Amino acid sequence: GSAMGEPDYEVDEDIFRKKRLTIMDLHPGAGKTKRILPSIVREALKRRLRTLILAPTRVVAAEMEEALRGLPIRYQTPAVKSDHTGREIVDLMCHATFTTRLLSTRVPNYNLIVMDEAHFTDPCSVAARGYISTRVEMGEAAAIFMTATPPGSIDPFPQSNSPIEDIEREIPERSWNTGFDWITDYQGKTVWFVPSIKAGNDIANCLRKSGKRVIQLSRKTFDTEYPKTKLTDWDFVVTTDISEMGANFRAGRVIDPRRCLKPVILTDGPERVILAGPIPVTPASAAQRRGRIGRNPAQEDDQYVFSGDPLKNDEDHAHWTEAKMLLDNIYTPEGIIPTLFGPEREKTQAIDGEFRLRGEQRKTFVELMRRGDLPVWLSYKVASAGISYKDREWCFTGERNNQILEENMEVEIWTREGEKKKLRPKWLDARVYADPMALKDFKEFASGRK
RNA sequence: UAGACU
Repeated sequence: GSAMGEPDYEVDEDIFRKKRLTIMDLHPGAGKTKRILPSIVREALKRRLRTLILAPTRVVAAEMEEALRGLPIRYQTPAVKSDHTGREIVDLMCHATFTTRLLSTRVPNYNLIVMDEAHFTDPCSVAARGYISTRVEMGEAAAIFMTATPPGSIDPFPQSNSPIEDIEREIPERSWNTGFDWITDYQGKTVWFVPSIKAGNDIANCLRKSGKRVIQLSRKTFDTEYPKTKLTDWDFVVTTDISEMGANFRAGRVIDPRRCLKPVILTDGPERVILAGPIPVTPASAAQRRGRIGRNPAQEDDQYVFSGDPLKNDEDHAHWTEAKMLLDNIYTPEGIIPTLFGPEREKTQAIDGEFRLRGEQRKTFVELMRRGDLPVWLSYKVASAGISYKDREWCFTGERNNQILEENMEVEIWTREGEKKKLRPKWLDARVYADPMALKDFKEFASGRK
């Protein structure tokens, strides 16, 4: 047994057996990260097991470090810097980090793999679960999957440590002069989920000129701003869903529009990726966002203010295909190509081994993602055409309609050899051109400068 | 979009 604070002294030996996948479905706030994880790790070390701990985001990574402080753990994430004598037997990294490692060889032969937030719909995370479950099935490892919302979750309002008041109200997606007093009149601390940084900035600036102390959180502001949510006093946290999971704010209210943009592979005509939306989030995401509050048993009157219903069907989301794209090029030390984790199979109808790439194309694929910063789909389309990483011709030889326009003007690229060409890529992926910043990156790619 | 890494 254990008290609420400390981790349990007793750990089930069942979970360490090779060929065993433990699924830990426990409601948000049940101490899964802060209690259960240290228990496993402690028992991992005494058992002397080569151990992998996986966190979806730097936010979760950081909440893990607090709970594991003082244990001989190797942190391979910019979120945590700590002293390490390279003889550790426990590694901790992010889901996407592990996957890209798998694609780039040779990875420690882990006896034990702990995947926290094992519902994460990120194509790399899905791909990781395929590898992990395949390692378990070969009797090469034991694994634990931890998540409050395991695949098949439908309940947007799970149980909490404290009563939650669920309120449906219209929520502004931009600035507002009037009409939304309840936002600013509320005396406590608010966590507000936003689908984008630009939207986040608009709302943040809006709240500031109302006298409110606002910290903005996103992939770009994490390092300097996250510690501020912990040790400092503030009124609002405006956040992208970098904070969707694991985050521990001392908050009283979540504001959740439950909307976001979604990459979708279109197969009506020539195949391409658009950014569909804004569309409702899945029940799992909503439950995670609501799960940020009602965590404190001492504090009984927390609130979750939301707009609209979730949408479970995300089968048109590109991540199911992209995961298969990644997984089809991941191999086990024995030579087996992994199969998707059970509950996530047949999310799209892809042939067995349809995305396998041979020799040099695989190299290029990986390089297009890691060096090129290109989405999985685009990276795959280019690589599988037999184009090498540095050959940017495909950025200019697309059909007439693939002409990229910015500010209603045809985008011109000045190449590394002084040539002027129109940005007209053979494959369209709205992720490299929709946001102005993303387009600049892609302009640099087309230039020959990435 | 969002995340992850160098």
